Amino acid sequence: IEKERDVILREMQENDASMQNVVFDYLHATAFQGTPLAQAVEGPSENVRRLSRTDLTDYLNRHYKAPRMVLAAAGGVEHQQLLDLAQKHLSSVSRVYEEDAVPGLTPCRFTGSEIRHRDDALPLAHVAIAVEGPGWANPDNVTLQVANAIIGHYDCTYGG
Amino acid sequence: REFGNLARIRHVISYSLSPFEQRAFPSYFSKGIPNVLRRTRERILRVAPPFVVVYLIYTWGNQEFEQSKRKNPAMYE
Repeated sequence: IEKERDVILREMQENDASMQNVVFDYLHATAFQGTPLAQAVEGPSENVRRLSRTDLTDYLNRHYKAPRMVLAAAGGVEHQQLLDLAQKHLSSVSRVYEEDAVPGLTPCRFTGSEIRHRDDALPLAHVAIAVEGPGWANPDNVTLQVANAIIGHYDCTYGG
Repeated sequence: REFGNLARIRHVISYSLSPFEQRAFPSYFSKGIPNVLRRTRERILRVAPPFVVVYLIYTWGNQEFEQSKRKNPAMYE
């Protein structure tokens, strides 16, 4: 726990050394502020320093239930053999929340907003502009992906 | 000259919301009245004494002008 605490501290330093991840985290924070989607995957450094083994085991015993797990295999794999091995090993993984309190995934409020981290010593500027998307289950994702394919992507490496 | 090369600002983070998501008059009276009272208290002792002495000079000048237009009773004869 302590060695990895140092490891995530170093990796978060290297993550803020990278620049587009900072902008994506800032966009998520300013677009989903006040909701659990504002916080990044790594979490803040003070949380990294203070959370202990008990909190990790509580998270493990809360969010690693059987109905929230998919054993996905691709390639030269037989489905019958995969099913037999899942019955051998992944049978009765947790199946019990131990408190009969299933956590519900509430909607996250999107707010139109703007965050600026001005630091003029940096050589280039990273700007991300987004709006609220439809979600996974909406059929409009295909149309929005078509529009995003029309607009596209570009960098200085391209010889077009 | 234009935006981009005006100042040198580092390590400053700015937070803003949508005008269509925030109120145009957020606590307009319950916070507006104490702020106006505080500003008046801060800048009341620099303007009011000159304006009051203007009022005093105005009244004194009008009064003594009326008294100069008044008849002196020394000329009975």
